[PDB]
Amino acid sequence: VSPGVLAGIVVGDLVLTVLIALAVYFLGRL
Amino acid sequence: VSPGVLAGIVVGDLVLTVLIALAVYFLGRL
Amino acid sequence: CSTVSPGVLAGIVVGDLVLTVLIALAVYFLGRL
Ligand SMILES: CCCCCCCC/C=C/CCCCCCCC(=O)OC[C@H](O)CO
Ligand SMILES: CCCCCCCC/C=C/CCCCCCCC(=O)OC[C@H](O)CO
Ligand SMILES: CCCCCCCC/C=C\CCCCCCCC(=O)OC[C@H](O)CO
Ligand SMILES: CCCCCCCC/C=C\CCCCCCCC(=O)OC[C@H](O)CO
Ligand SMILES: [K+]
Repeated sequence: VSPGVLAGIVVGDLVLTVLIALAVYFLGRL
Repeated sequence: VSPGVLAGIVVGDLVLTVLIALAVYFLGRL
Repeated sequence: CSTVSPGVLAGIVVGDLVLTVLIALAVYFLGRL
């Protein structure tokens, strides 16, 4: 796999992890 | 890391990410 | 071919999981203030 893909994966991971953490949190606020 | 291996890591990690968030909030409201 | 070391890969995955815990904790702690 290419470093270009991996750059997307790593940064994507950071972003999605924050979004998931916050989505799950506010789901629990319903 | 092959594309197949990377794909398994992406999927497994995101499932686990959702559950970890869920678990932290669950424990936190006990 | 740039073969990645299994030790590094294992380390980074665990690293991600620990960071994930930390992110969830941060949300939790700041959320309840
Ligand atoms: C679909 C439900 C998945 C729930 C599983 C929880 C695993 C949690 C581990 C995550 C770290 C990343 C490793 C993920 C490894 C699991 C998936 C897998 O083995 O992938 C096979 C891949 O196609 C060839 O490596
Ligand atoms: C094959 C691999 C299978 C993958 C599975 C590995 C799961 C590992 C544990 C994750 C912590 C999640 C614990 C679940 C927390 C329970 C919270 C709960 O039941 O309450 C629901 C909610 O909080 C009320 O709306
Ligand atoms: C992605 C999960 C982040 C884990 C955070 C754990 C705590 C910090 C320790 C190490 C972070 C650095 C390791 C991850 C970034 C290094 C690998 C990398 O940069 O991959 C890019 C590659 O060059 C292709 O573009
Ligand atoms: C919207 C896009 C969403 C994308 C979702 C991504 C989720 C990836 C899952 C776990 C992060 C761990 C990634 C581990 C693979 C990269 C680290 C790696 O193998 O790098 C070792 C190398 O030696 C250093 O450059
Ligand atoms: K993650």
